[PDB]
Amino acid sequence: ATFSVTEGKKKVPVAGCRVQKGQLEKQKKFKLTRNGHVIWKGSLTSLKHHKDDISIVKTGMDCGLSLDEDNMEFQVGDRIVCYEEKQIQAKTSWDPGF
Amino acid sequence: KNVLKIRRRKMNHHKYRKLVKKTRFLRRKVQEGRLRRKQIKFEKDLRRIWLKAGLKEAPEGWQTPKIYLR
RNA sequence: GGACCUGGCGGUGCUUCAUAUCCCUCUAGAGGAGCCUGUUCUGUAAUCGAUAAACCCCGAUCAACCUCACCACCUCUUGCUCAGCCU
RNA sequence: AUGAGGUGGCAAGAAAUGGGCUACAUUUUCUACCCCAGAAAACUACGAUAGCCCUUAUGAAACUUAAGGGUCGAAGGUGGAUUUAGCAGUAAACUGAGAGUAGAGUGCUUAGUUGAACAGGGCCCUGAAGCGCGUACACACCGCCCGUCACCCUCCUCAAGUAUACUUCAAAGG
RNA sequence: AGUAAGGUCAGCUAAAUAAGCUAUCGGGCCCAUACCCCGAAAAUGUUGGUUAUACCCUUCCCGUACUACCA
Ligand SMILES: *C(=O)[C@H](CCSC)NC=O
Ligand SMILES: [K+]
Ligand SMILES: [K+]
Ligand SMILES: [K+]
Ligand SMILES: [K+]
Ligand SMILES: [K+]
Ligand SMILES: [K+]
Ligand SMILES: [Mg+2]
Ligand SMILES: [Mg+2]
Ligand SMILES: [Mg+2]
Ligand SMILES: [Mg+2]
Ligand SMILES: [Mg+2]
Ligand SMILES: [Mg+2]
Ligand SMILES: [Mg+2]
Repeated sequence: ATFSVTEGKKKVPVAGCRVQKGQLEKQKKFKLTRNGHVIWKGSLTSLKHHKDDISIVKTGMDCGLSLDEDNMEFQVGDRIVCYEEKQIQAKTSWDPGF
Repeated sequence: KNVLKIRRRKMNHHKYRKLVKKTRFLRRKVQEGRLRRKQIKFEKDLRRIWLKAGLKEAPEGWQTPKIYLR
């Protein structure tokens, strides 16, 4: 469900989501998924559950999700995949033959 | 005679006086620190005279005055 | 760079003027309407030139074809010209 | 083929602008006359040379060019800012001819008729002449030229903290 | 969403005669471009009732102020 919350004279679209597999963390980056397409890439502006801010929601926990990008449109069936990004040392592809 | 050589100096002085009014607060800091090295360089010259004359400490009852104050 | 010369200019001075002239002054007009006509924009596959005074019923005392240089299509090759070209 | 020839064809008008013609009428309109007249006269008036329809003329060819007739009877009711011409047989108004074309202009050239008003007082303006002044202009006042704010390029200075390097010491005393 | 106060031309201000000044458009002025000078366009958010007229009343629309309220 998509909710419109009025805080500070600003309409905040809130995406109500149900965690199916895994957990969501405030720090870890997110991306929006529409029927397999990738709509958005970024971090949540506010993670708030049951009127209480929770950093880590476990599997099966209900959580309302608001993005920092107001242009993002939330539908009834959109999917969201959270992910953790770690920089990895890259080695040169050049092999000299020995 | 014309004043084409005065008009060149007219703007030079105007631009210089307008730059000092814009940087007047930074110039007060530089001059204060420029007067601290000038006084310490004066204290080093006097300390070279009694160290090269064979003494170890300044003559009794001698204090180097701050000659770069207001 | 200094000092001169000439010329131009000056919201530069004096004086004297402008006779259809700068202004006021006399007379009929223009800009207002409709039409004719030219030009500029726009448009079209579809000329050119003039274009402040000193262009704008100007070249044209003049375009239905011709004029015609323009456009489209077709055609010819020592070709009206001891060539030709409004390039 | 940037040459030559043939067939067909476009040259329009949302808009703006210049010049001109005709008018908004009663000093007029129509008729007779060519200056002693009678009518008209505001929603059947004044006023289109436009539109539409027909005919005719020229021409091989005309909704198309021009003329005429018929129908039609609009705007317009005297024109903002500004602006043009003209010193006398002139302006204004009226009339005719001609060039050029097969034909074609409200255009041009030209002949004639009737026939005015102001003309005087000034020096900002437009412009001139004479004697002057000034001038950094000379592609000449649409001239020349001064500063702020930009990329790029070049050099210099200041400067916090720190680091390196160099210099001096015995040219001394016990 | 409610409650309060509200609504002009592109803006704004007066009047309800709908005008004035900017913005816009075109013309004029100049050598030309500005300024400037002239003209034209532009409506009273909407429904009617209501009255000279909408300035009154009402319908609906939008925003303003505040609050309810919502992950
Ligand atoms: C919001 O409160 C959230 C909505 C879930 S919609 C299935 N629920 C719990 O925090
Ligand atoms: K001179
Ligand atoms: K007139
Ligand atoms: K006219
Ligand atoms: K005219
Ligand atoms: K008549
Ligand atoms: K500059
Ligand atoms: Mg200088
Ligand atoms: Mg032409
Ligand atoms: Mg032909
Ligand atoms: Mg040719
Ligand atoms: Mg009649
Ligand atoms: Mg007729
Ligand atoms: Mg002929």
